Amino acid sequence: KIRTLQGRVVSDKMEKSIVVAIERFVKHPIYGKFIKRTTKLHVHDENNECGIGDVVEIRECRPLSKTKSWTLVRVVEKAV
Amino acid sequence: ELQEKLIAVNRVSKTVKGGRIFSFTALTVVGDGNGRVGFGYGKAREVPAAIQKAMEKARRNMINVALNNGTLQHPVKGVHTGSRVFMQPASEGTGIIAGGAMRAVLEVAGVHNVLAKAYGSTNPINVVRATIDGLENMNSPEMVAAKRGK
Amino acid sequence: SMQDPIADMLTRIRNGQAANKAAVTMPSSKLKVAIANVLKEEGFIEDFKVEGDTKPELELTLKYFQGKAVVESIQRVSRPGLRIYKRKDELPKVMAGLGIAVVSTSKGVMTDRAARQAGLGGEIICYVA
Amino acid sequence: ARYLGPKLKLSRREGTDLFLKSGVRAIDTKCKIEQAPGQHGARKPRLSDYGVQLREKQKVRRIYGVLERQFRNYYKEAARLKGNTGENLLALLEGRLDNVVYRMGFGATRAEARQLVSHKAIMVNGRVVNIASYQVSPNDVVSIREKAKKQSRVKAALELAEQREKPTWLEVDAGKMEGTFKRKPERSDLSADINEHLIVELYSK
Amino acid sequence: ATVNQLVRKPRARKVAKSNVPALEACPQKRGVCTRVYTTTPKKPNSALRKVCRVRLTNGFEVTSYIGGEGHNLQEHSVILIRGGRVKDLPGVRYHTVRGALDCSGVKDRKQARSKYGVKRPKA
Amino acid sequence: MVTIRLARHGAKKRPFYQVVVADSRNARNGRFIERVGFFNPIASEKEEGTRLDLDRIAHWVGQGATISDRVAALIKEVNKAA
RNA sequence: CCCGCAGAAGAAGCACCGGCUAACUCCGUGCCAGCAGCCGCGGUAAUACGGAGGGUGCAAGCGUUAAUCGGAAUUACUGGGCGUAAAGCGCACGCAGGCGGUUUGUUAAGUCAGAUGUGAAAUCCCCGGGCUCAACCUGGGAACUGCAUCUGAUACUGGCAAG
RNA sequence: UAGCUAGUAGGUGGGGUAACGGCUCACCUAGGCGACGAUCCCUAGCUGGUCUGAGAGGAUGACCAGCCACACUGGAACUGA
Repeated sequence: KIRTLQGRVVSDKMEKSIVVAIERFVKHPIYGKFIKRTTKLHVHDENNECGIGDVVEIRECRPLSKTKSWTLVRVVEKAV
Repeated sequence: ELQEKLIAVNRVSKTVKGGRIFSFTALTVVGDGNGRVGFGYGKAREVPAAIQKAMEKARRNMINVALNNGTLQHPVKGVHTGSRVFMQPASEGTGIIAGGAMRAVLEVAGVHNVLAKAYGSTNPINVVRATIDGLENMNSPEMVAAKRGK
Repeated sequence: SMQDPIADMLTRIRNGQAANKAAVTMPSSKLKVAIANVLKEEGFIEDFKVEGDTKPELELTLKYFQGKAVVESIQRVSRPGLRIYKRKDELPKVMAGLGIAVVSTSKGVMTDRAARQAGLGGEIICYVA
Repeated sequence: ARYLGPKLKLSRREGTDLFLKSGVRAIDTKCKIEQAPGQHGARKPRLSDYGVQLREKQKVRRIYGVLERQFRNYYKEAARLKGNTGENLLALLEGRLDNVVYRMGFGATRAEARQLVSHKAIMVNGRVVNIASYQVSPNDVVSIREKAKKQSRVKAALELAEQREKPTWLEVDAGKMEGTFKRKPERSDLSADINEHLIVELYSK
Repeated sequence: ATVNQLVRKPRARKVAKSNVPALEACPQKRGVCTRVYTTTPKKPNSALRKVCRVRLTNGFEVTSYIGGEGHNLQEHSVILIRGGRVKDLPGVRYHTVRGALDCSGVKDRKQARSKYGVKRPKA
Repeated sequence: MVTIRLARHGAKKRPFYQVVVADSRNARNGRFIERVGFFNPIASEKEEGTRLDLDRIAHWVGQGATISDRVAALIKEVNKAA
């Protein structure tokens, strides 16, 4: 429980690991248009229990592999 | 009792068959310390008469300005034939921070404390007019309040 | 309009006033009417009335104190394509306070005189002047 | 620092009497006020909208003997204060010790005040000061040290002061020959024909 | 101009060439003054002027004008190139300093004496 | 080795010292942790020569901080005075 | 730092003067020597070159070159344009992208308010203070326009649902 | 510069370090990264700050301070908190 970065899983193929893509506004610093900047970030899912395209609630953990430092706490949407 | 200030002058020419006749222009600005401007522009053949004719056409077109207390009510912006002009009221004591053709119009209208700038071509003949455009488009707090509920 | 139903009403107001019309009509909204109250109570316009059920059309009854119009120049600021939001202190002043702005504050749409007294910034709908 | 000055071809250019010399010099009496500063005589001066603020900026600099570096420093620390920038310039030029020792009535011209100051003679708040730029704070009590109380000058130059006007922002007890810069000078009592709103545009380019 | 278009590629800066390429921020440069020209200016001018190829230190060979009230150089004297283009020759855009390195001053020259290598006749 | 040494900051011939809390390994005019009071060696009642904030020094000392040499005198010259 | 002893005794240059820009006269030169940031000067007076006198500006400095920003709204977010001045693809279709009518409900991501931490010190600003003044040093504040967390609002934007 | 990537992305186990981790080894999965600019090339220490600018911005990063990196060029490790 830090901020539990909601995201939409991109690719649940890879073993016990997923790719969650966070989406964010940010006002463009110099032009002022609210641009949409995605934040793709590897997530360790322990059972391959989430399918592509469902919003999950992920958390910071210690590094679990080279470039895999997030695990999810709970899923709040079904893939289809 | 009116103040009067010249702006510029020109060696305007003309090609006739035989020769090349020259003229002189003398745009002028006029007011008093109370927001009146008959900015003037008068042709002749030699400068003293152009200056006099511009004083004369000047002293006429007194299109009334709405001086606040020596400055502008609010940041007017003007334009006339490719010469944009920004004006903004400034603090007391701060002089006329204004360019060339605007220094004279601002001064003679009666203003003392404003800061200005011109952005298109800086041709005096049109800066003097864009400025005065802006200064007729003033809105005093008393007359904006007049045209609706104060 | 097809993508800016509010700059469209502002364009109605300051096209139908160069032509010097008494009243203008347009398809209403909730935000359009929320603006129209702030316009008509700062005296920028006489009075309005919305009417219609399938097509509730807003009609403002434009005002003018001479041949000149009371509304000098309204400016659409928060365009869809560049949304502009201000805080309670960086709220714009219009003609150094003589003219009115319209912002969407958390407690509704109002001027900036009142939303600066209320201590609550908003979303700059348009400059009214 | 002071550069030994242009003498009266100084005041001849500006027209008004810029006091490098004081005595019976007010009337011509070998001054030749505006006959010619030099090569050409009374040549008509076609000064541009620029020349007529250089003229007044160097009327002010050359009343007091300030220079471009000190005058621009005065400009900047007058323009960072609060209020009328021009009256701030004249205020912080009037509070200068070189000036005040003159306005006190001591000496006869601000070159004499600048020399008395530099020669330890004027001593303010009980401790000797020989910087001419010392901004005299209000309620100070300027004096003359014992060694220079009767030196040669202030006994007579003071008598060359009562016929002159009494500056009303400081009081002069000439009988005891110590003064008190009582309060801050204002524009109104600093009765000069100096237009500040030419200088301030000169510097605010 | 559309703010979206500016987002998708930034409003780019305007690049500007330096006027004096062989100096590259060095206010002066030494040279060899490898030989001397006297080529005439364009049509509007006359009075053929004194320019010299220089082998600067950094390998660039350029022409430099030898202005003054008279001339004193040679064909191997080392000179100090300065910058400050001349307006007549088709590209003599360096303007040798007078009286700093082994190039003498000017003769009997009293005014603007610092811009030339002569120094205080007793006076 | 947190220390409560002094850093020399004033101009030439006129040193001004901040009573700083910093570990030993840093150069005296390098990094530090907390700045608790200053010391102006000049005298003749120009101003207060020392203001020192004794409560944070007492905290740090009780936390394992070595109160240094000159500042040790600085402490009690305040307490002896007041 | 203070005090005594001298005597004005040891202490003034540099650029510039045709317009832009404060400040011109005389002579020599005669498209030559030369100048020049630009305009432009020099071919019989030339306030533009060289010299003198005079003035202007700055002053233990003052000029030139180099470099950066400004002026330049001349990359324009603030703050430009595209018929003819440079500039609308030869024309369509269209993925990604960008925008999105209207009412209600919901959320509270954008947004807004407040709060809590943090944003090193010095710099910058303000009221001071100490160096005979100032540069300089220095106390306290302000400021660091940010980030993160929390608690409210819910108009507008987004999501989800119903039209 | 439009494709790059095989210990390369992940998972089992060993092994390894003060410590997690392909950090290394065997094995299996066949992924990961890329138009929201990967890979490649050129230039460059980074910041508080500095100058300039009305300001947004621009240009910089000598001094002073925080972090980093190197110590004739290139490998390695010992000793030790």
